[PDB]
Formats: sequence, C-alpha cells, structure tokens
Amino acid sequence: VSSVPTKLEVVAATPTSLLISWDAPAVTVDYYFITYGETGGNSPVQEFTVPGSKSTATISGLKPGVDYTITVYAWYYYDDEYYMNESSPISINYRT
Amino acid sequence: QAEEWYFGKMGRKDAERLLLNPGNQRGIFLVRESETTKGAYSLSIRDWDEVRGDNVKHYKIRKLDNGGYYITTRAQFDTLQKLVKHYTEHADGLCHKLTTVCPTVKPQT
Repeated sequence: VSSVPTKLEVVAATPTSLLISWDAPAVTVDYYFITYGETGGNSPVQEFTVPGSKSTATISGLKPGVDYTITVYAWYYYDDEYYMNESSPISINYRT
Repeated sequence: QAEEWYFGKMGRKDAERLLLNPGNQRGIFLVRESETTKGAYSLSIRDWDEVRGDNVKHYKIRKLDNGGYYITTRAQFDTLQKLVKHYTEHADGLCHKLTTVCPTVKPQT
C-alpha cells in the first residue's frame, strides 16, 4: 500500500508565496515534513510540517526570481514495531 | 553510550510519562533501548500539537548491517552522538529539533 504522496504541484503563486498541493497516500499520515531551499544553494533548507490530514501547504517569504526545490515527505505509523516511518519523498522545482 | 541523553532500558509509556512532566518544553528528549526491535534504540521527544495538545513522539533508531545508525535511510550516522548532534541542529523530519535532555529528580544536596 502506498505511503509516498503523489502529484506534488504548485497551485497558486505570487512573487513571494506559493501554495503546494499533493495527493495523500493510502496510509494514514501523522504529519508531513516539507523542505524548501534555493536549488544548489549554500544555505540550509527551510523546514516545517503540516498535519497529516492536509494535502496542501503555504510557503511564504520567498525571494522573487529564485529557483526553489520543494520536497514533501509523509511520516506515518505502520504497526507497533514500525510506529513512525518516513515515506520516500516527492519533489518539484519552482522559480518565483 | 552512557551519555547524558542515554536512559538505557526504558519502556515507551514510561518515557512518555517522564517527558510529559509539566515544565518540559517541546524538543526535550531522551534516547533509550527499543523494546520492540532488538538492537535498535528509540528517540523519544516531547511535542505539542493544536488538536492533541502536549504529546510525545517516538522515532526508532535502527542499525545498518555495515554502516551506522539512522531514523530515515537518507540520513545515516557513524555514531549515536553524531545522530543527536544532527537532530539538535535541524529537525530534518522530526516533529521538533532536539533541545535538551529530559530532566530527572536528583538527590537533595
């Protein structure tokens, strides 16, 4: 059964903010881990989470005209032994 | 290793009860032996959420056949100390970055 989210995309974009969206996997997700950062940049990526009930997220404070790499991971319960697992990622790029 | 964050043999619910003490902020943590996978560890972290309030999350630290330790296979570490340092620098998927070790009651002085 799928744990990787699918079809990640930007669905709204201003010069400094993006709304990303994806299709949840079939497993119940505890929360999503989302990173974004300048592609090939030499600073650390930004990181945040959204609740596992969601399948979108708002990214704010971007610099106009910068290519960003945006990645989403699902963190989810499997069984009592594997109680907290990270899915494979899905990633997109977007230039503001 | 017998480091400050290492609590040795400790059960999941007992780790939760200790971390959920009033006064512990998010990111307070401990490392213990796993009771469900032999040879693995568990990183137990005090967290907070809008719906469930104060809570505790557990992350299994597994061992690589030849390599070191990992919670997620993309981030691997030669030692537990290096793992803890990494997740003190950035949460990198954890519910919260690690701050300081869970306190315990000490003898009166």
